[PDB]
Amino acid sequence: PEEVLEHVFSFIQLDKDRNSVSLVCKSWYEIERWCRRKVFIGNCYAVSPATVIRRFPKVRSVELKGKPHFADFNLVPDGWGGYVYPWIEAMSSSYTWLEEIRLKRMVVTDDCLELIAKSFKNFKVLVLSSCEGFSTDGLAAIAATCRNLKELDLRESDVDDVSGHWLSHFPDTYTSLVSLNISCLASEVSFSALERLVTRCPNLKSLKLNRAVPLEKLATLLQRAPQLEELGTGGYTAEVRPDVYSGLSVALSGCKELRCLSGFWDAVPAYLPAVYSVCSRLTTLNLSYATVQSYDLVKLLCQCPKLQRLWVLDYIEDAGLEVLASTCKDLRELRVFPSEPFVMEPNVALTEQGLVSVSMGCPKLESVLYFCRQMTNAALITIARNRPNMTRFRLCIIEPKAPDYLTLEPLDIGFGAIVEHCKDLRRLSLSGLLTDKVFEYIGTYAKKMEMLSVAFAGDSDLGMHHVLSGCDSLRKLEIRDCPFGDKALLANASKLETMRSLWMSSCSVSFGACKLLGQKMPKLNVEVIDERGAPDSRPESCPVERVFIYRTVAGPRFDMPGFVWNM
Amino acid sequence: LKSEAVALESQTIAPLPNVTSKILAKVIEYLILAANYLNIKNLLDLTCQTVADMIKGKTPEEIRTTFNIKNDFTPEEEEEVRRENQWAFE
Ligand SMILES: O=P(O)(O)O[C@H]1[C@H](OP(=O)(O)O)[C@@H](OP(=O)(O)O)[C@H](OP(=O)(O)O)[C@@H](OP(=O)(O)O)[C@H]1OP(=O)(O)O
Repeated sequence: PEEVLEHVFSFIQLDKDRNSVSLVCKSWYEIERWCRRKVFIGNCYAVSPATVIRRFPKVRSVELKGKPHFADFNLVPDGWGGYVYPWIEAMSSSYTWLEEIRLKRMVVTDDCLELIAKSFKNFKVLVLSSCEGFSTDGLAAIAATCRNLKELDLRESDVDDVSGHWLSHFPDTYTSLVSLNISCLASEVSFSALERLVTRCPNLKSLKLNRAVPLEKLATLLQRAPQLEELGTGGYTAEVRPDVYSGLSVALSGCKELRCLSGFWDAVPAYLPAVYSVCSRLTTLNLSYATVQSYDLVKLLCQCPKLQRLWVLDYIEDAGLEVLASTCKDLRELRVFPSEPFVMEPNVALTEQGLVSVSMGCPKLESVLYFCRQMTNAALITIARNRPNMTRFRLCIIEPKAPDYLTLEPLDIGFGAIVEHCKDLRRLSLSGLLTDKVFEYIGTYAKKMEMLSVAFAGDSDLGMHHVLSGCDSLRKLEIRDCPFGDKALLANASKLETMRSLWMSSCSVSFGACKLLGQKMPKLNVEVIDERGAPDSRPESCPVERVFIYRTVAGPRFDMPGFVWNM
Repeated sequence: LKSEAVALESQTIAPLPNVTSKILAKVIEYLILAANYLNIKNLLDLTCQTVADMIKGKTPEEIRTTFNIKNDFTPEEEEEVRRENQWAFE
């Protein structure tokens, strides 16, 4: 009976499993759609709001993603798109019971936030990840009105910081906060309102402060929330005083469930030790903002045996990474960011050896993002052989086209070893000197790769061809500054219907190829993004600044600015 | 019961035309159809989860194989749905 099938489905919540059940027969299709609780829309222009709402009438959680990843490198001009308002407007009428909206790289305005606050009485979760377009006034509308709000998470968003007064709009009757991430906000929130908020929210488990909360006020907040599981500090600087340090130490030690620490802006080495009571059970440490030196980092890391995720500046150095490799046997993810990315000569002793050390020492290491100035094929081969379980490998050599510094060869064979030996590698970002041969290796071996990012690499269209011809699992390809043009794109046009998207900027793709691709593939949006005026004002052979291609069931979008043309 | 605390698990019970003696025996000892008919929440959950585990990670074809459902989608219809599923909802 229908009621049993719906109950069987209640235990099936994976998107892919949902889609699979929807295709077994027409009856399962109907029962499935009427009880689907969440939708994940990885490209907001792949489908229209109306299509979503009419298929899945009883959705309570929506996740939407807008601009592609290279937006992070400012390669998507302002005004390109990713407007969420059309989605909020459509849902406002139909999804009365909506509880969660999670957005990434979307343009979200105060009008959006006001309409959310007003339309969705049961609204509980707002995650704005790398979004832009709104201000603390929109935030004030959410705080004033969303009586049931549990999560307000603004991670990496660009907010118009009009005033910190917004937070004082949460009323005295509001007690339901579970997660608050305001780390992106420059404006100072009322500290008294913040302390009152934390005090009255007994289920608060994640509190990620902004920089404007000074270190001398931190212990105060921690005393009010001893149940915290995640803490992002505010500022981490003060005059060095025994009373301040002792108050901080005690407050942190009273947080027995703390597992994740971040923030640390302007961190003073004298005050880092106050977190040591936490260290023993910490599983995530984000020291990205702390410009503290290797030895101080090492003293902290020495006593984090349970660490699973570390983000750290290259100040860790090869010596700090050797320590990490012996101490943190459960490490799963390491990200090492550049302290001085605009200086060509090394300012720290961080090289390929640091990454080699961690590859040898941490048997569960499977996700790497590593910025460095030098690399060898030998090191990459050692890494691949040591870690055949690697699933995400992103290596960012600061100098474009830097060869192996010992042999002066391209890094083709080293990355070749990565894709050959790491059979479940799903994400790869390439850098260093690379020829078409690395792409041949990728095509042959990277059969599980879903996301590939390429910059300043390859020799000819043959490189891009090997990737489109060979990479069976490819979902996202993004390319900048490579000698790839018309031939591989057009020869592999049908492959594009199997991918979320393809991005190519500062490559050799002609306007004429984009026009022809658009003609051939009507179910693709082929968007030429060019700030030099109408492309038909230059010869058809002239390369476009950018092209962004994506499959869609919605057809050409209605919100293109003047510098975007759909073919 | 014809096919106290044990009986009262069933909200229907709280003379059973729709349950067989063999299946009733199992219900007491503690199927999906009986658990639903007798409105016994926990037996429903156990049995419905077990069924869900027969579906998870399987293709549409494997599903109607383990069950015994025929594909009533026209090829046009099946392509339109699969396309929407993959392009929009994955
Ligand atoms: O499955 P996708 O839609 O391709 O999303 C991926 C995935 O993030 P999600 O948790 O939203 O699935 C990545 O997680 P990883 O496995 O690489 O760690 C994330 O990477 P980060 O961990 O760095 O967040 C990456 O985001 P990004 O491309 O910004 O690095 C993002 O891809 P999207 O760009 O499509 O969101």
